[PDB]
Amino acid sequence: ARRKWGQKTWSPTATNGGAAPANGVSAQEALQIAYRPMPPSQTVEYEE
Amino acid sequence: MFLIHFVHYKTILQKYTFKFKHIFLSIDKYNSLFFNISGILIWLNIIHINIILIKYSFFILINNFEYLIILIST
Repeated sequence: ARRKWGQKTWSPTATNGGAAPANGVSAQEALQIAYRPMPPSQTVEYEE
Repeated sequence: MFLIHFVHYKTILQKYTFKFKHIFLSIDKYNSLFFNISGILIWLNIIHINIILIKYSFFILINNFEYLIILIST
């Protein structure tokens, strides 16, 4: 899509703590924040 | 003209001077917040860094003072 200056398209809420839940984030929710969709041609991943 | 070949009796020794890094001291005394971190996600528009240590439950702190900084479980 392409955006216009001054015109925004409203989107519904997920109703889970807002965009960032201040009360906390579980392990399975933070697993998706962990393996966030970075472009893999320019991404290095590492675990120990 | 030159009649004699003479050398000087006083023998000089060249003082060998050299600068080496022999002492290793450093004044480590800062005033800053230091955190226990189970995850840190640094998002600036050029480089994104995601460092995750696993847990059952996390928290979230978010700093937008300089660049987006997301801290999991403080």
